[PDB]
Amino acid sequence: IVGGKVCPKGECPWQVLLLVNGAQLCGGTLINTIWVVSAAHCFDKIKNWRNLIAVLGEHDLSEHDGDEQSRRVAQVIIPSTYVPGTTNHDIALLRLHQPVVLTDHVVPLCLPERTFSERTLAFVRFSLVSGWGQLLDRGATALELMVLNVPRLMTQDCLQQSRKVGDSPNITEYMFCAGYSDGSKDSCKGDSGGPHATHYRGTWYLTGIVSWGQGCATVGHFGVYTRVSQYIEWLQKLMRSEPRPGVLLRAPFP
Amino acid sequence: QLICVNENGGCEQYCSDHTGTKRSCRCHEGYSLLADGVSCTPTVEYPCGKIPILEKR
Ligand SMILES: CCOc1cc(OC(C)C)c(F)c([C@@H](Nc2ccc(C(=N)N)cc2)c2nc(-c3ccccc3C(N)=O)c[nH]2)c1
Ligand SMILES: [Ca+2]
Repeated sequence: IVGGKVCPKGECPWQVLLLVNGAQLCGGTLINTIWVVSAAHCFDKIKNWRNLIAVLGEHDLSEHDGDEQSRRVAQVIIPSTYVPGTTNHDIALLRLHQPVVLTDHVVPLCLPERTFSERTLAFVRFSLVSGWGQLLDRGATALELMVLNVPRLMTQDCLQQSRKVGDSPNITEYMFCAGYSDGSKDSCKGDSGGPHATHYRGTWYLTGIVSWGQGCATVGHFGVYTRVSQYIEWLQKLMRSEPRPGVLLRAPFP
Repeated sequence: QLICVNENGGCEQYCSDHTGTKRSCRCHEGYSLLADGVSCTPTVEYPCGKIPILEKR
């Protein structure tokens, strides 16, 4: 997170820390006691599927305070339409082996219904983005969980306000822009998979996933996020399924 | 007739349209609908999308 602040401990209780062989991999969002929503691109280079851990109630990486809860990831579900190394359909649904215990420091973010998310949440201008990613482009990652408030843009406006760059990926109906074009504030690669959380009438909802951008907080560019509303039914159906042997599962999308 | 299209039909969380001018508001799991028919109240200690340290202070 570039140009944000420390998220006070317990104020981002749905934030997930994903680890592989104990090493920081990505962010994620707890949506109930068993399920975590993240980015499909987080798993492009995974060889050790059995060493994937989701840590809940994490705040400071340098110390164990007793609020952290770790779970082994039993399954990583990715839509069939996602192509490794590309940007479209950047979503992953993660099943924890056992549920986490909800506490003051461990609370899910609401996965909203599609129509409510499209008609109401899509028009709440500001939303929070968080993670232990880079504090600067080509800089060190954060030791304490960081949070940033970002405004959402309509894709036509995002395209007009962005510097034209050759071979830049298309911003599809499965993505949205949020952030600033002045180089001051953005999410970064280390925040990948992390939440874009929207407030509505006293409750927070999942509307986006840290996905991609041209560098981090680059002048003339915005952060690009997975448009979660396009995946509500796909996620709901999978949450009702039985797990299958093998951690990685490619599921048909739609 | 269409109701949910207009200001989420007054619903705090989810809106459902029914035959005629009937509208039903719904809530996410861990919440129940109040008798006003629009508001949602938690049924559990840790409902989704609420920050306990902020809710308790
Ligand atoms: C579909 C992803 O598409 C991407 C395309 C990118 O570049 C475009 C071609 C322009 C790009 F830079 C990134 C990086 N993520 C972000 C994210 C946010 C912001 C931002 N400014 N908001 C910038 C960059 C990234 N994540 C990894 C990564 C992170 C953890 C585990 C594994 C990996 C991995 N797969 O290498 C490597 N690189 C992703
Ligand atoms: Ca810690």
